[PDB]
Amino acid sequence: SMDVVDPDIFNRDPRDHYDLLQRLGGGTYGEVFKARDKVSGDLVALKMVKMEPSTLQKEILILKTCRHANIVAYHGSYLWLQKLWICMEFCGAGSLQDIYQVTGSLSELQISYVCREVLQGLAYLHSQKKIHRDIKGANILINDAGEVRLADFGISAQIGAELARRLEFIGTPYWMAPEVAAVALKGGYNELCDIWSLGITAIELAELQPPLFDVHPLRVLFLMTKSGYQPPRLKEKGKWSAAFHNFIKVTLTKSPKKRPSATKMLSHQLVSQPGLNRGLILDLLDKLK
Amino acid sequence: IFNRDPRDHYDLLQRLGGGTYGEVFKARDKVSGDLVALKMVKMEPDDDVSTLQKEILILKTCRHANIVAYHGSYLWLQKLWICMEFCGAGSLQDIYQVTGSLSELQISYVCREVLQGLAYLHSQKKIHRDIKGANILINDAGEVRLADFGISAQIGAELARRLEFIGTPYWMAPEVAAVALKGGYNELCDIWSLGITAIELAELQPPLFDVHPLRVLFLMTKSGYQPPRLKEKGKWSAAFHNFIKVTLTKSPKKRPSATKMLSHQLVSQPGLNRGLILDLLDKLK
Ligand SMILES: CC[C@@H](N)c1nc(N2CCC[C@H]2C)cc2c1CN(c1cccc(-c3nnc4n3[C@@H](C)CC4)n1)C2=O
Ligand SMILES: CC[C@@H](N)c1nc(N2CCC[C@H]2C)cc2c1CN(c1cccc(-c3nnc4n3[C@@H](C)CC4)n1)C2=O
Ligand SMILES: CC[C@@H](N)c1nc(N2CCC[C@H]2C)cc2c1CN(c1cccc(-c3nnc4n3[C@@H](C)CC4)n1)C2=O
Ligand SMILES: [Cl-]
Repeated sequence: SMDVVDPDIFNRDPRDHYDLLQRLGGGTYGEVFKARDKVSGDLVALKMVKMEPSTLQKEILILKTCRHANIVAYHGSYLWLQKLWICMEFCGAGSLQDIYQVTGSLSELQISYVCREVLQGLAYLHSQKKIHRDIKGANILINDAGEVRLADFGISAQIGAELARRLEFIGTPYWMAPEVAAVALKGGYNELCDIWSLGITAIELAELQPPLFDVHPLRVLFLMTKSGYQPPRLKEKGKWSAAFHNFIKVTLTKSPKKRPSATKMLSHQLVSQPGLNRGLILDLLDKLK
Repeated sequence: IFNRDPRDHYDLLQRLGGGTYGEVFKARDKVSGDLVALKMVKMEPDDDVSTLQKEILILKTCRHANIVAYHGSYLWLQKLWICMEFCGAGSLQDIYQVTGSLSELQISYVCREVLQGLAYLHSQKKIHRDIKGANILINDAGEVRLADFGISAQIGAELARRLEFIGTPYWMAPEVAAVALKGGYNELCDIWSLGITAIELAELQPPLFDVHPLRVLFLMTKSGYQPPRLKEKGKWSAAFHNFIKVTLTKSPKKRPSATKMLSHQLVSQPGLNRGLILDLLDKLK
């Protein structure tokens, strides 16, 4: 009650409300488990993080204040015995990475529908002055109806925490050049970084991996910052339509001043075409079986 | 670094000031009688001393007439003392607070001397990052000296701390990668800061000084942000107005370098010399 926006954190065992099912996956953030509501029988995903004896509260708040069909729903969190369990919408088919690893390259129409859906979620997030900063196949989830939901605001919360603390150390601003003020306040970039990530994700869904995937991370950073760096392209030309080649070209615009917003990208031919609906992903899921 | 009590070589005379960096004292050499400034920092047991050592290294390796003279440093009982030249008049901010607005010729001389120091630092990709009237000192002989490498010495460590957070970069936008590896800015930020400082020398405060710091930061990050200007138009020459206009170029990509600014009419004019500032020091009495 003392918070402006209540994060809805229960100081109790999540097993009071849920039946813990299988571990779906894990990483540096912690683990994701499947769970079932003890009264309604509805499925949920629990993201469990091991605590040390505030940035997770920021992640919960980013999620809670989203109320959009293309962003995973929030159902409350449990803080118990040094563990935080964030309860969210369960997406029965997993991530697009989980799917394409069995299925192979998605079709152009299936990629188009996913991009339209991700752009809707992004336009909504950017309208709220939020940035995702971790768009990729593993964070775009698919439910049993073939519908698309964005997940994982972990990096978004880490950046929010970093920028809020940074204000404590910057000192007086009056003599700062505008590019120094941009780093101190915003980290030196804006929400258009998500549009680039979606373009890379479209290549990922078409080629099963992002460009340079087998190059070392620090070397990829080095390659991307060289003066003669050029945005990546789809390897096969003839397989894709000129609209998919162009969608990649404009989302992967090098200069952020010319890279279009999520709202603007929703007018692109590739994502505004009439045959885009969840039925395309239902076809993909049939192939999965 | 000397492993001895600086009180053995100096008599502490008067605390000149203090801040987040610690304190600056006026001190006198026990044998020569020459005056020095001692910047002291108390080191806590768990502190990382890397950025303090880098600050000493910058001062020691700078061999330039427009950067404060360095004498040595002392480390004794976890107090670090950086010994530098003592400036009798203090900073340009300490001066204009008593003297008032500097003349266009005095500002032109100061900008020339600051650009010479910045050209030396920028030639080795060293960024001062805290150019302002309080960090430009005037020594007893009338020479203009840049001081305070406290921010500059922390840039590399801050970039390294921030790099740890970077996850996988395969889906990362090139501008995000550039900020992670190159910082989001370069030495041209000092050219902007000198432009603001010239306005401060002329008007007694930087533009928007009465506006809340957070609001100033937000205004600076808007796409329609307009660089500031001198308040009076007729009081200043066309060369001074153009100096302000070009140093305050919003795009760092088009902002002139320190060497390019040294060819500007304002600072390449014939009558600029330390006599213009020794006159300023005479007025101080
Ligand atoms: C990592 C587990 C993932 N492979 C996975 N599999 C699933 N299925 C269902 C059938 C078998 C399997 C393929 C099903 C799911 C997931 C993830 N998830 C989910 C749901 C809401 C939020 C988050 C979330 N919030 N932060 C993070 N996430 C994750 C994206 C990682 C970081 N995740 C699901 O509903
Ligand atoms: C440490 C140096 C500090 N003076 C300093 N300087 C800065 N600048 C910018 C220009 C150069 C310099 C003047 C800028 C910063 C800092 C600290 N900070 C920050 C920001 C978020 C978290 C933490 C943080 N979380 N855990 C820890 N930290 C650190 C405090 C160490 C333990 N820190 C900044 O953004
Ligand atoms: C400390 C107060 C300052 N107003 C001040 N006053 C003075 N006087 C003379 C009599 C009355 C008063 C006007 C005299 C002086 C100063 C500073 N200083 C000096 C000298 C070398 C380095 C640094 C230095 N290195 N890092 C930093 N500094 C400082 C700029 C703070 C950050 N400073 C002087 O010689
Ligand atoms: Cl910063």
